[PDB]
Amino acid sequence: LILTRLLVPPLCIRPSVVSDLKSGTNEDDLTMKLTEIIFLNDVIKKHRI
Amino acid sequence: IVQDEILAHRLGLIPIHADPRLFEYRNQGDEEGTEIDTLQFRLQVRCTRN
Amino acid sequence: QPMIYICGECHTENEIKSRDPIRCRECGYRIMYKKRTKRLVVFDAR
Amino acid sequence: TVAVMSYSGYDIEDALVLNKASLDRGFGRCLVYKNAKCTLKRYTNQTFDKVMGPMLDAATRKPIWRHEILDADGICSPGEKVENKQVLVNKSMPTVT
Amino acid sequence: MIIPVRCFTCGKIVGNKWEAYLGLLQAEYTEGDALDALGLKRYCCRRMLLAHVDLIEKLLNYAPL
Amino acid sequence: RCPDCGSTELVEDSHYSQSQLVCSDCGCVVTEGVLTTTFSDEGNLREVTYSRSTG
Amino acid sequence: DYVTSGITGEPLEAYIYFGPVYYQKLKHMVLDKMHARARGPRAVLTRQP
Ligand SMILES: [Zn+2]
Ligand SMILES: [Zn+2]
Ligand SMILES: [Zn+2]
Repeated sequence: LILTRLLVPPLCIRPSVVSDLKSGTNEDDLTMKLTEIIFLNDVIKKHRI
Repeated sequence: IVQDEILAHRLGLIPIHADPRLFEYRNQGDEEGTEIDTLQFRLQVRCTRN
Repeated sequence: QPMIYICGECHTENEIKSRDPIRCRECGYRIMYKKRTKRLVVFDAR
Repeated sequence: TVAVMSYSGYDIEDALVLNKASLDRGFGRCLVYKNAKCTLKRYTNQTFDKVMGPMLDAATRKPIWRHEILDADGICSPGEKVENKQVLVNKSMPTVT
Repeated sequence: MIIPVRCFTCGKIVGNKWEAYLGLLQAEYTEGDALDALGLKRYCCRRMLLAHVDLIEKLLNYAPL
Repeated sequence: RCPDCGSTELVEDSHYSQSQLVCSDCGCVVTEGVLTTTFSDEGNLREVTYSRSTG
Repeated sequence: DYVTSGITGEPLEAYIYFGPVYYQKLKHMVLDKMHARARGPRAVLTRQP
């Protein structure tokens, strides 16, 4: 029940829509939150060091 | 200002004095037409101020 | 090649090159149409 | 000129038959007009959307079928007929901006 | 817009009779007697001539010219 | 290219609302079907720019 | 009015009601409403039309 690891799901669930009309890719909020989680873990490591 | 389709339809509705007994049905295709199967009417009108 | 057009309300025969600001000679209009095609077009009486 | 009667049983529920001659003679003839509009922008970079001319086929020295209706400037000319999938504006965008 | 060439029901030539019709209404003539003068026995031709609206002139007033 | 004949004359043509690649020489299809974003989804998803992404 | 059938050429038993009436055509036409769907495209997230 206590979660200490996170299963990131396959790229099938998370779309990456490269908007050809612009220089960008529409991305799921889940991928952004995964990026934020990785950043948080790394900055926690940095602050511990 | 009259659209081309309406103009063509109105031109089609116009009767002709040609005797139909002297001609034959145009065959399938042959859109050029021959002497027997078709006639031609050329209409050119230009509107200018007096 | 002369690429020609027609203006908004005086119908002046305005050949303009590309990138030119849209102006009517003998006027100052800035709305402008294209002339009709020269190619033959077949219509059906139906 | 409507006639109130039953005919051919093809007018069961609110259906109503027409006269083929009347339709041929322009009765009920209608026209549908649709607009097609495109924009050519100049971006923050000093570059702009540009329209190429018709794609002249090398084999025939003539525009390809998909580009048949386009004029020299790359824009379809009024008066010509248009079929499905054919191009009306040969618009091209700068990929950088 | 413009007067149709043929009557919808019968198909009699009615396009040519329109112009002179306005001439008849140009004078004192009423509608019914004008239609009688033009020779429209059945009422479909009379309907087509009577109910027509000459929008073509109003549109031509907006034509480029 | 054509897997069998090797002809590189693959052309894109629009079918009855289907995007596919077919070889003009042997009429054999090399790739069919395309995946595009729907408006109901394009309205919800948010676009990202390179600057905010890199920080 | 007394009306003869076009098909049979015989007079109709019952009198028919002729008259000019105002018909207005509607925007809803079959040419725009007809639709057929082959395999066609699918959506990235849920693979449905
Ligand atoms: Zn002008
Ligand atoms: Zn009539
Ligand atoms: Zn092949």
